[PDB]
Amino acid sequence: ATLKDQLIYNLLKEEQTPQNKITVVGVGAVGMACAISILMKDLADELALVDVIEDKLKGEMMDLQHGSLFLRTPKIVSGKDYNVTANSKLVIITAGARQQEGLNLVQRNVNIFKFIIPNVVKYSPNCKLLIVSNPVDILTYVAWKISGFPKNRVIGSGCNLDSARFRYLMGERLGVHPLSCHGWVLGEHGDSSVPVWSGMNVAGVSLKTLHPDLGTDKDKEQWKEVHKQVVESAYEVIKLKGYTSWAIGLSVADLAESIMKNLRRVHPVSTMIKGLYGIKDDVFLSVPCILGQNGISDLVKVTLTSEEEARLKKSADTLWGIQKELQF
Amino acid sequence: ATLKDQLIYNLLKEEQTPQNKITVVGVGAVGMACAISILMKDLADELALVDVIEDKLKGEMMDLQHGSLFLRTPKIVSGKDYNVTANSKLVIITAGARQQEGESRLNLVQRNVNIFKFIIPNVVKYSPNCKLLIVSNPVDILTYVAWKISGFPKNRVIGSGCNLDSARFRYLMGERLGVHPLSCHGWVLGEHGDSSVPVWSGMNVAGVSLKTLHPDLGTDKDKEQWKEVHKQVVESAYEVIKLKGYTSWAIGLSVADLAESIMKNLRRVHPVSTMIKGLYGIKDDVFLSVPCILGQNGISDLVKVTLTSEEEARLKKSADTLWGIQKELQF
Amino acid sequence: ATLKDQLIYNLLKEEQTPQNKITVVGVGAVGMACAISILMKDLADELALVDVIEDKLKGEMMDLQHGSLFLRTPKIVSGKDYNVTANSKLVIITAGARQQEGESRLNLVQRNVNIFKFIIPNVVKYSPNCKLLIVSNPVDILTYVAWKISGFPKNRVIGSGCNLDSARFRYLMGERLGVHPLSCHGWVLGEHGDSSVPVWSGMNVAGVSLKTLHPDLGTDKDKEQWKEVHKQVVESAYEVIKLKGYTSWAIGLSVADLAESIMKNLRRVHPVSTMIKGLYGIKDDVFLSVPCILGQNGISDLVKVTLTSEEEARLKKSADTLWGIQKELQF
Amino acid sequence: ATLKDQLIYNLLKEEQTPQNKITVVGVGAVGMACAISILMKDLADELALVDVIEDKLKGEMMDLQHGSLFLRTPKIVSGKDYNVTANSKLVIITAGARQQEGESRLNLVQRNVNIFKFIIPNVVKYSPNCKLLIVSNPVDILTYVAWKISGFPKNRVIGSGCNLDSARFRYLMGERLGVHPLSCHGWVLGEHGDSSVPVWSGMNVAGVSLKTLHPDLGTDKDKEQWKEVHKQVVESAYEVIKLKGYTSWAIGLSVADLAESIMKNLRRVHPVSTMIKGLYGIKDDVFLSVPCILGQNGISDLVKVTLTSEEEARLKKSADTLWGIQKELQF
Ligand SMILES: NC(=O)c1ccc[n+]([C@@H]2O[C@H](COP(=O)([O-])OP(=O)(O)OC[C@H]3O[C@@H](n4cnc5c(N)ncnc54)[C@H](O)[C@@H]3O)[C@@H](O)[C@H]2O)c1
Ligand SMILES: NC(=O)c1ccc[n+]([C@@H]2O[C@H](COP(=O)([O-])OP(=O)(O)OC[C@H]3O[C@@H](n4cnc5c(N)ncnc54)[C@H](O)[C@@H]3O)[C@@H](O)[C@H]2O)c1
Ligand SMILES: NC(=O)c1ccc[n+]([C@@H]2O[C@H](COP(=O)([O-])OP(=O)(O)OC[C@H]3O[C@@H](n4cnc5c(N)ncnc54)[C@H](O)[C@@H]3O)[C@@H](O)[C@H]2O)c1
Ligand SMILES: NC(=O)c1ccc[n+]([C@@H]2O[C@H](COP(=O)([O-])OP(=O)(O)OC[C@H]3O[C@@H](n4cnc5c(N)ncnc54)[C@H](O)[C@@H]3O)[C@@H](O)[C@H]2O)c1
Ligand SMILES: O=C1N[C@@](c2ccc(N3CCOCC3)cc2)(c2ccsc2)CC(O)=C1Sc1ccccc1Cl
Ligand SMILES: O=C1N[C@@](c2ccc(N3CCOCC3)cc2)(c2ccsc2)CC(O)=C1Sc1ccccc1Cl
Ligand SMILES: O=C1N[C@@](c2ccc(N3CCOCC3)cc2)(c2ccsc2)CC(O)=C1Sc1ccccc1Cl
Ligand SMILES: O=C1N[C@@](c2ccc(N3CCOCC3)cc2)(c2ccsc2)CC(O)=C1Sc1ccccc1Cl
Repeated sequence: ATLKDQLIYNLLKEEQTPQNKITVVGVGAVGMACAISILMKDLADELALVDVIEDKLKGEMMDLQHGSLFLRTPKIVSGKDYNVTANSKLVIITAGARQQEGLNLVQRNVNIFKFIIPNVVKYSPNCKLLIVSNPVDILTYVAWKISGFPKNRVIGSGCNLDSARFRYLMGERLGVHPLSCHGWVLGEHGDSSVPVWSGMNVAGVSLKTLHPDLGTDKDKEQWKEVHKQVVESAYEVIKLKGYTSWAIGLSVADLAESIMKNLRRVHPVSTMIKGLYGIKDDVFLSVPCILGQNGISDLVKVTLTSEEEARLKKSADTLWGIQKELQF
Repeated sequence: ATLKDQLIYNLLKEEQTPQNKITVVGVGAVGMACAISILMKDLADELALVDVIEDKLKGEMMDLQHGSLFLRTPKIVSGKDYNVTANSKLVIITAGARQQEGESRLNLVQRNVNIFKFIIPNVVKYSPNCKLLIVSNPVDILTYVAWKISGFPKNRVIGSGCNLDSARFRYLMGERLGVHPLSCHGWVLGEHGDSSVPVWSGMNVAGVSLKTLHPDLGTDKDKEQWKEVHKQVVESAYEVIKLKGYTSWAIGLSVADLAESIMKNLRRVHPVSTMIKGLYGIKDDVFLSVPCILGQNGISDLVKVTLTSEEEARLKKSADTLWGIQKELQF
Repeated sequence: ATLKDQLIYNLLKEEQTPQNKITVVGVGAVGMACAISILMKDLADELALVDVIEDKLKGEMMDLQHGSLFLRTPKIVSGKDYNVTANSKLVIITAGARQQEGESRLNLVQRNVNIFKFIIPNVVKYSPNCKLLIVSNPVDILTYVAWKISGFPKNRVIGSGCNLDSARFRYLMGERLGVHPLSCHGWVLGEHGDSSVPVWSGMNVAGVSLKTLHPDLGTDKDKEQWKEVHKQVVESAYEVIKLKGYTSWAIGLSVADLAESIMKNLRRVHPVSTMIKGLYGIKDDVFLSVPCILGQNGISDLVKVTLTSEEEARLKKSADTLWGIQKELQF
Repeated sequence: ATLKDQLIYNLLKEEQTPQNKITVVGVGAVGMACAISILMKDLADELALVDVIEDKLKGEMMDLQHGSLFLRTPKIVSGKDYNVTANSKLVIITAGARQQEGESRLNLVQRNVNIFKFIIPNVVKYSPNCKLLIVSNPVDILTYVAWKISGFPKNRVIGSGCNLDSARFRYLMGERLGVHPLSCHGWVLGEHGDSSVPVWSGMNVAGVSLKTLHPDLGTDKDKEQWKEVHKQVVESAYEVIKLKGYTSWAIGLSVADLAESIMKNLRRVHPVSTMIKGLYGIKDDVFLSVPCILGQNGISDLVKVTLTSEEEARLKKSADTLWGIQKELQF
C-alpha cells in the first residue's frame, strides 16, 4: 500500500548497537571542529552530540546531517539527555565554562564535569575519555576521580597541540614537512610546557648533536624562540579571531584514529605520572604514550635533563596544590 | 654555517608555480567550512585565503597552519592583496553582505554586486585561466554578475546552485526510505532556494522510478504526501538559521565535492547554476541549476532533463524574475 | 631488565578481543586483491588470512606485514588453523578449484562443495556471529551451499553476485556517454555471469531514463547497438582470462565496496546474490542478485524491481537452471 | 542524432591534457602493485601502463578499467608505444629481466642496461620534465644508468633504494617494542639489499635514542641481540621469494608513499638512492640511499647524516663495489 512497502521488502528490523560510536560533549568551536574532523576521517559509524544549549545543538546536528551525502557516517544524533551517548567507544569532552568571571574558571569546570562524567559512565562504562577542556591536566584528574575508570581509559589532550605547533615552526625554519620534523613538547599543557631539545631530530640526526647551543641563551640562531613562538601564536589566534578550532580539532581526530583503529602510535598526551620523574602525587602530565583500543596501554620513559626534570616537578607541585584543595 | 646548512644540503632552490592551487574569497562561516573540507580531502597543494577583515583572516590562516602536521597541504597563504591568489586552478567566492530588517532584495543584490565589482577583476588579474565557483547569495544572479565582469566563457563560471538543495533532499528521501542518501537519487533544479523545482520523474532508488510505482508522487492529492520532502528542505534551511544563525558544514562539504570533480577531472554530474539561455523556452542571459558534467574545463557538458509542463513553467517564471532584477543592475 | 622494559613502562598487558576483524579464506589472485583493497580503505583493525597452501600463505602475510608502515591495520595474521579467524565480523570466501578441460558443470561445482564442507563449519566454529561474503564460482550456487551448511539466517549469507557485472556495465555505459561510472546508473541482476539480466528501465544518468529517450534500448533492432554494452561485459570477462589468465583488481575493489557498507553500516544498495524465494515467480531455495540494502546485519532489506515479462522469464529460467544443480548436490 | 546527443548537450569540445599523469613501465608483480597503490591513494588523474608483453598489458589495463567505479582516476591507458606516456609528472620503471640459471650477476646487469637503453630515451622523448623513479634491480646501478642516458639533473633521477629496507626494519623494530612502525624511527642507508647500513644512532621512539639507553645496540656484545633485527630484514626478503616467488605489496605501497610526496610536493624525508659523489669520501659517480627531502622538483635537498667510522667505511666500500661493475658497463 505505502511506497516504502511497495519499493522495499524488509527481511529483519532487528535493533543493533553501534560498533564504532563517538560522543562529543560540548558543541562549541572546539567540539564542532573535532566532530567534522572525525566524520571526514571516517572514524565513526555513529556520532553523538551533547550540550546544555538546546537550540545551537539541534542546529549543528542538522547542518552535519544535511552533508551526510558527502560523509561515510550513517547516524548523527544529538540531545540534552545522555541516552543518545549509549554504547559509545570514545567520549570527547570539550565542555567548558565561559571565560567571564561571575567560583573561578578551574572551579566552574570541575562542577560542569560533576554531572557530565557520571552521566557518560552511566550509558558508556567501557569507553575511553578524551579530555580537551582547560586546565586539561587538572580536569583529566577530575574525570579520572569521578569516573573511577582505570588510569589508561582516562586520556587528556595535553601537549598534543603544543607539539603540533612546535613541529610546524621547526618545519618552516628547516623547510621540511612537520611529519619529518620530530619534536616533543612535554609536561603541563600551555605556558609551562617543556620542549625536549635532545629528542628534536630530522631523519634520526639529533639537532642538539649538530648544534649544542640548541635551546640555550648563547644560541646565535636562537632556537629557544621556536617554543616561545608556540605560546605567542596561541595568544595571537585568540587576539585575532577569538578562539582556536581547526588545529585542536585535527589533533583530537589524530588521537581518535589511534584509539578507534588500535594503531599503537606514540602521542604527547596527559596521563598519570605517579612513579616517574620523582613525582609521588596523583597528577596528570603529557608524556609520550602508546595509544590503542585499551587507551594508554604503555608510556615512553623520556631521559630528561636536570632543568627539564625540575620544570616537570615544579608543574607537578603547582598542580597537586590545586587538586588537593578540590572538593567532590 | 647555520644549523639548516649543517643538517640539510640543498640541490636546487628553484621556486616553481603551484600546480593545484585553490583560492577562497571570504573567510566567513561558509568560507572556512569550504577551506577545511578541501584540506581534509587533499585537493590542493596550496590554499590561498582572501578577506576584507585583516585580523580574522590572519587568525584563520594561523589556525589552519598549526594543524599542517595532520594535513597533506604544504602551503596555506592569506592576505588583503590578491597577489597571494596568483596561478589558481579554482577560485571559490563565498564573500557576501548580511541583509537587514529594513532592506530591499534589489538593494542586497546591488551591495553584493559592488563587492563582486572589486573581487572578480582582482581574481582574473592574477588567475586568468581559473574556474569561478560562486557560493554567495543570490547564487543564480551573482554567477551572472561574475560571468559579465570576468568576461570568462560560460563553462569557466560555475555557480553552487541547487547542489545543497539536492543534498538536503536526498537526505530526507534517505531517512524516509531508510536507505543511504548515496543510494537515494533525487534532483532539485532551477533557481536555488524557495523557487527550486524537484524533478519527481528522476526520483529513484536502484533505478526503479518512484513516480512509476506511485503516480501521485509530488502531486497535491498524494496520500503519503511526498511533496512534504521538498517542503521540509526549505523549512530545514530556515530552521538551521533560527537555531544556530548560519549554515556551514553542509555547504562546505558540497563545495568540496564540486572541487573534487573539477580538480581531478572526474566528469561526474552535479546540480549547478549555469547559462540556461536557449532551453525550456528561455531567451534571457539567466543562470539556473541543471545537471552538469564537471571536469578540468569547468562545465564541459549539460544533461537535457525531460521536464513536465508545470516544471517548465516554474523554470520560465524564475528566469523572468531573475532577469527582472538583472536588467535593474548597476555595473 | 630488557630495552622494552627500560624504554616503555606498561600500564596493562590485557589484550582485547578483535573488534573490526576481517577473514579472507583463499589467498589466490582474488583473495589477495580483496585483502589489499580492504587494508588500503582502512576497514579492519585485524586481518586474518587462511589457505590450504601454507608456503604461499606465509609469504603473502609477510609481504603485507612489511608494508604495515603505509597501512592503518595493526594486526595481520595467517594460518592453516581457523583459530586465527576467531571473532571475525566479516568472512570473505574466495577459495575455489580451477576449471578443467572436458569438465561437467555438476562436476566442478561438487569439487567446490567439498571445499566448502570443510571451510563453512570451521568458520562458524570461531566466528558464529559473522557475515559470510561468497566470491567463489558458481557464486549463486555456492552462496546457497554456504547458507545450508552454516545454518545462518539468509541475511548473514551474502553472495558477490552481479556486483562486478554492474561495475563493468557502468564503466562501458560511462565510456560511451563520456561520464564517470558513478554518474552512470545501471543495474544488472539475476544469475552472475552469462545469464545476467540488464535492467534497461533502470538505466539512467541524472535521473533521466535512457529507455524513455531511446525506446529501442536493449533490443537487437537498435541502430546504436546499446545491447552490445551488456554483450561487451560478458566478452571482456572472457578477454581478461585470455590475455592475463585471471581477474583480480576489479573484483577485489568491488568486494571492499560491499565490505565498506557492512563494516560501517552504510545501508547502501548493492547488486548481491540473496535468497529470492517468493519474488518473481521463484519457488525454489535459489540465490539471485537483486538490489539489497547492506548494513551491520548483512542484508536487512531488498529492493522490489519492476521487471518486464522478458526479464522475469530470464530470472525464472536461471532459477530452474540453478535448482537443477542444487537438488543434485551431495553434502 | 544519438542517445549521447539526446541525453547530453555539449558546451565545448576542448581536448584535455592530464595535469597529474603517472606512467608505470613494467606490468609485472611490482608494476601492478605500484599501479593499484597509486589509484587507491588518488594520486593521478591519468595512469599510463607500458610493457613489452602486449597480451598481459591489455588484460591488466582492462582489469583496472573495470574497477573504475570504485576509483577516482578517470583515465587508464596502455600500449607498446610510449606516445601513451606523453606529459607524465612521474615515471616509475619496474621493468627488468630475471637472473637465468647459467647467468652471472654481471650478465644480468648488462641485460637490464640494454632494457634501459630502450626505455629511458623513449620516456624522455614524450615526458622531458618528468621525475624518474627506478625500482628495478640493481636499483643503485640502474638509477645511475637512467641518469646517464636521460641526461636529466641528479634531482629528477630518484631510485627506490633503501625505502623498503627501512620499511621492513621499522616493522621488526615495531614488533619487538610493541609500537606502530610509524612511531618506530629507524634508518637503513647505503646500497639497497645485503650491503645496507643500519644507522643505530638514529634509531629512536619519541625522540629518545635507543643507542643511548642501550650502548651495545647493533654490536655483537649485545645481550638482547638487536643486530638480528637488520639480519632478519635480509632473511625475510629471501624468505618471501622462497615462500611465494616474488615481492609485490610491500614495495608497491612504498613506491606510492614516495609518489605521494612527489605528486603533492609534501617535502617529507625518505631513504632513496641518489648521487652520493662528494659525500662520505666518495669520488665516483655512484647512487646510494641517504635521507632526501622529496617534492615536486624531485630531490630538492639531502640530509647530512653523522655516520660512525665503520658506517662511513661500509658506505665507501659499497660505492667502490658498485663502481667496479659500473665502469665495465657498455651503453
Ligand atoms: N586542550 C587544548 O589544547 C585546547 C585547545 C583549545 C581549546 N581548548 C579548550 O576547549 C574548551 C572549549 O573551547 P570552545 O571554543 O569549544 O569554547 P565554547 O565556550 O564555545 O564551548 C564550550 C561548550 O561547552 C558547553 N557546555 C557547558 N556546560 C556544559 C555541560 N554541563 N554539558 C555539556 N556541554 C556543556 C557550552 O554550551 C559550550 O557549547 C575550553 O575549555 C578551551 O580551553 C583546549
Ligand atoms: N549557495 C548556497 O547554497 C549557500 C549556502 C549557505 C550560504 N551561502 C552564502 O554564503 C555567503 C556567506 O555566508 P557566510 O556564513 O560565510 O557569511 P559571513 O557574512 O560570515 O561571510 C562573508 C564574508 O565575506 C567577507 N567579505 C565581504 N566583502 C568582501 C570582499 N570585498 N572581499 C573579500 N571578502 C569579503 C566578509 O569579511 C565575511 O568574512 C552568503 O551570501 C550566503 O548566502 C550560500
Ligand atoms: N564472483 C565473481 O564475480 C568472481 C570474479 C572473479 C573470480 N571469482 C572466483 O574467485 C575464485 C578464486 O579465484 P582466484 O583467482 O583467487 O583463483 P585461485 O585458484 O588462484 O585461488 C583459489 C585459492 O583457494 C585456495 N583454497 C583451495 N581450497 C581451499 C580450502 N579448502 N581452504 C582454503 N583455501 C583453499 C587455493 O589454495 C587457492 O589459493 C574462483 O572460484 C573464481 O571463479 C569470482
Ligand atoms: N627496489 C626494490 O626494493 C625492489 C623490490 C622488489 C622488486 N624489485 C625489482 O622489480 C623488478 C621487477 O619485479 P617484478 O616482480 O615486477 O618482475 P617481473 O619479471 O614479473 O616484471 C618485469 C616486467 O618488465 C617487463 N619488461 C621487460 N622488458 C621491458 C621493456 N624493454 N619495456 C617495458 N617493460 C619491459 C616484463 O614484460 C615484465 O612484465 C625486478 O628487477 C626486481 O628486482 C625491486
Ligand atoms: O589550550 C589552549 N587554549 C586557548 C584558548 C583560549 C581561550 C578560549 N576561549 C575564549 C573564547 O571563548 C571560547 C573559549 C579557548 C581556547 C588559549 C590561547 C592562549 S591562552 C589559552 C587556545 C590555545 O591556542 C590553546 S593551546 C596553548 C595555549 C597557551 C599556550 C600554549 C598553547 Cl599550545
Ligand atoms: O542559500 C542559503 N542561505 C541560507 C543563509 C545563509 C547565510 C545567512 N547569513 C545571514 C546571517 O549572517 C550569517 C549568514 C542566512 C541564510 C538561508 C537559509 C534560509 S533562507 C537562506 C542558508 C541556507 O541554508 C541556504 S540553502 C536554502 C535556502 C532557502 C531555501 C532552501 C535552501 Cl536549500
Ligand atoms: O566470475 C567470473 N569468473 C571469471 C574467471 C574465470 C576463470 C578463472 N580462473 C581461476 C584461476 O585459474 C585460472 C582460471 C578466474 C575467473 C570468468 C571469466 C570468463 S567466464 C568466468 C572472471 C570474471 O571476470 C568473472 S565475472 C563474469 C564472468 C562471465 C561473464 C560476466 C562476468 Cl561479469
Ligand atoms: O630488492 C629486492 N629484490 C627481491 C626480489 C625481487 C624480485 C625477484 N624476481 C621477481 C620474479 O621473477 C624472479 C625475480 C626476485 C627477488 C629479492 C629478494 C631476495 S634478494 C632480492 C625482493 C626483495 O624483497 C627485495 S628488497 C631486499 C632484498 C635483499 C635484502 C634486503 C632487502 Cl630489503
